[PDB]
Amino acid sequence: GQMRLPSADVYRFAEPDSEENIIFEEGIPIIKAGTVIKLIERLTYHMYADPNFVRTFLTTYRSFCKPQELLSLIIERFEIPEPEPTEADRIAIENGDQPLSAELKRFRKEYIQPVQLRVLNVCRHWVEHHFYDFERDAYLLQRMEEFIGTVRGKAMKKWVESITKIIQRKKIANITFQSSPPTVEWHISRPGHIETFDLLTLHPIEIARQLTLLESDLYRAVQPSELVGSVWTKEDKEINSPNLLKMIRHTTNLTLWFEKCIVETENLEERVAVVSRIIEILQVFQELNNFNGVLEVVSAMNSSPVYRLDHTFEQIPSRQKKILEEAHELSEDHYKKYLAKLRSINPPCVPFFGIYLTNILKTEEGNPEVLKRHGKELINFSKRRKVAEITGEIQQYQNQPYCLRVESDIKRFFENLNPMGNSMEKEFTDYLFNKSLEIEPRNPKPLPRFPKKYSYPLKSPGVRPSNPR
Amino acid sequence: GMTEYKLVVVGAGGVGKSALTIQLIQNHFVDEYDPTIEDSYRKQVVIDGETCLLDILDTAGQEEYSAMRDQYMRTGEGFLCVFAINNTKSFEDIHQYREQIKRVKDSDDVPMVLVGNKCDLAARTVESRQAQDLARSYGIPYIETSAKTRQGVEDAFYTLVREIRQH
Amino acid sequence: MTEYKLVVVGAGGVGKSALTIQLIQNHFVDEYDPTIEDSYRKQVVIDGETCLLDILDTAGQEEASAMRDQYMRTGEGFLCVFAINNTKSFEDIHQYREQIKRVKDSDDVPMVLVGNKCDLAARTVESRQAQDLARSYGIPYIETSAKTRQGVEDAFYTLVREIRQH
Ligand SMILES: Nc1nc2c(ncn2[C@@H]2O[C@H](COP(=O)(O)OP(=O)(O)NP(=O)(O)O)[C@@H](O)[C@H]2O)c(=O)[nH]1
Ligand SMILES: CCCNS(=O)(=O)c1ccc(F)cc1C
Ligand SMILES: [Mg+2]
Ligand code: NA
Repeated sequence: GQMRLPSADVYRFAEPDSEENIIFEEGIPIIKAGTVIKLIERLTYHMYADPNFVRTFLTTYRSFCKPQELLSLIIERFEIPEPEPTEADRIAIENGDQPLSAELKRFRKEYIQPVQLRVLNVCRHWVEHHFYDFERDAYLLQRMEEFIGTVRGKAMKKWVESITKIIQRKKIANITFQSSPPTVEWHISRPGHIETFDLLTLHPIEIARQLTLLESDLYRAVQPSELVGSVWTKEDKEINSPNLLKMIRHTTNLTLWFEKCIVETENLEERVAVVSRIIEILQVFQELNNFNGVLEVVSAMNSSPVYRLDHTFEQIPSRQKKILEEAHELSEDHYKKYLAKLRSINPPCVPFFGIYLTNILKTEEGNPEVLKRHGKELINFSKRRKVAEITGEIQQYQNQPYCLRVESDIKRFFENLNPMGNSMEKEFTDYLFNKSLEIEPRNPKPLPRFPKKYSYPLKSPGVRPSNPR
Repeated sequence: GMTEYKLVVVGAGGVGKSALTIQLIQNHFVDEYDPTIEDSYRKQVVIDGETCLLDILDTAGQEEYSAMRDQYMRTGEGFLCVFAINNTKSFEDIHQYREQIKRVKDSDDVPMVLVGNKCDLAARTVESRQAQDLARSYGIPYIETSAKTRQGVEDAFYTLVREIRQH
Repeated sequence: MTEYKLVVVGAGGVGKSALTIQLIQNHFVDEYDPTIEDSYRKQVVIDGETCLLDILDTAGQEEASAMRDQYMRTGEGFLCVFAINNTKSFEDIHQYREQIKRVKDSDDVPMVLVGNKCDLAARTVESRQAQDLARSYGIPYIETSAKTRQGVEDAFYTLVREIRQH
């Protein structure tokens, strides 16, 4: 038979499942909704582990339970009463013999030890992967340290001592590869000559590599805490989502820089060389699976100032138009081909973050926080699972590092890019559009001629890499 | 076969804009949504007895990708310009959204409607007369919608389709 | 994208977590933090086919030994890890092999035998003894180092191939 349980009067997590406290989806069960008590019971269930659920729960629980209350509930979960001696044990003791204690031993082995270990696994995951709760609430950290540091008994000792050390390390807080990174490539600008760095003087291969390292680092820095609760859209977004916003602002600045490079090149022949060079950079982004970079270029080419430059695109080689067209097709039909491509490539990659943001926001806006059943309000956990499916996908692409060497000066050049200067956004984007109208006027105004601005060769070195010994 | 209309939702973030398309496309009568689902943004409807397909682009949450707005907007034949009735700044943003749409579509007469969205019970700060006056100055319809009761939602989208049909 | 459920099993301290984190993050973990149960995901192209690996990293400490049936039921293939400088961990392999066979009620479960810590000179389990055991199970034997990455992709992706051909 099943093990008997403590009375639900002394231990709340022994209440029977019912539709008034838990609802399952239609081989472990998947929870649609439940009370917080039932969610914590299943988070730490004696019959099976559920590591996905642990991640889902710890990522999303703050929408229905405060951190201080979660800690109280898992401590309550941990403190399981042991059953009293059975009739057979009583009779043995009355005869001066040692009881077999079969039911007690089974309950320790099959209920207490698994539940307690799974409570500790929640604590371990909480500290290792969601430590921001403790950074933001020092008293919560004190309570966790005290709880872990006062767990007695030898069955849990190895993990209690380990978790104590992990906490202490987190309070005061290296890559190896299958090959060597390729040699850094140089074009007109030579190493150390940062004052000459520009779109056409750096090597297009190395522009794409260093932007990919930068954009990969920005992608990898975004934590789920910046996403759950749609906090990057709310009034405190600069406080709650700073790494996400830094990432988006880099993408916006690079797109605007591409546009500025194009429309401030007034000579038609020179501007063709600029657009051609940016499409070459896009080709290397594609080779590197840097989809953020691909869409940075596509967004620039389809901006109002650039899209209308028919005389420029007329002179772009057909093969390059085809590259740009196939990159643009990734975004068509609600990113259908992008999504399929992302799911097919071999990482490392840099995903485009915007689709994740829209899907998290719409999942949170389009589903209710609670389900009402039998007069009770149950936490709608299916909604939180959907959000954590998205944050899990984000995290899966944050693991793989690029095997590319940083060039500190090129990195600094792109970190410090500031195409808008001190101008406000409307002022600047109107400037870009007025430049577009200047360099290629609306029909029937004639096309003017403009002097060259570049004193160095415009011929691209191409985007196939070189390899000296 | 049937006509497909590509509609684009534009407006300030952080103030409930996404509720408009969610409430339209939703199982009207079950409050649930999975936006990752292929064609969670396509809906076959009958407007004035003529069946058509609505394809709605709502990039809610991507407002900080400001340099992508042109490309997103160019996909659209008609536009819902949405502000929140309790956020005056989102109402003041409408002028620049309209100017940007006109530039991207290269037309002074782009099908569009102005939508004032009630996203919560916080106090209204944009009176309907203010919004009606703005819409009249632009020559476009004004529709008010509730983010919770679905009121006005069908009217907003159907009015925009009529603007496209009568362009 | 086909999904594969891989489970890493073996005695405490043999390097199950270090192997998994090296595969997932290209990082070697120096600390010895005993695992309760961790799970990782990795999209990777293997033999030209994209798949999604779900990797369950399990507890080797004996205090968790009563909690294994639940993860052995879910797994589709098992990395059976010992350390080549730890003869007791090699002797523990057959206990994992037999439990997996019992739980899955099958003589034909995808498995790979992994001798980890091959960067260390002071070996106590000879390759021949481990290879003999692997042959008796009908499975490949791959020596690995979570520290240097030697053999790591080979071990995990060989297991994927055995699930694919199962
Ligand atoms: N030299 C060397 N040390 C290794 C290697 N793999 C793991 N180690 C070291 O061995 C120790 C235990 O590693 P760990 O991955 O935690 O082992 P585990 O099998 O996951 N332990 P558990 O079963 O308790 O979770 C750590 O100090 C780790 O750095 C390896 O290939 N070489
Ligand atoms: C009608 C969509 C065009 N967008 S595109 O594919 O990026 C492209 C393609 C070729 C070209 F010469 C210019 C552009 C801007
Ligand atoms: Mg481990
Ligand atoms: Na206001």
